[PDB]
Amino acid sequence: FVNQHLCGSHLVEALYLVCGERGFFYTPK
Amino acid sequence: GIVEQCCTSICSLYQLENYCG
Repeated sequence: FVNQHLCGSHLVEALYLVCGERGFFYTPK
Repeated sequence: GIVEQCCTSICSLYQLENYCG
């Protein structure tokens, strides 16, 4: 699921699933 | 940043994991 174009909520979802308990930062600029 | 790497071009795990805590 990560090796595609991911935008907006789809990107945030991928960071959530991959990062897990590590958390993450989303900085779209 | 993430949008240029993962939205306007094809994302990767390597790149996503740079944004994990």
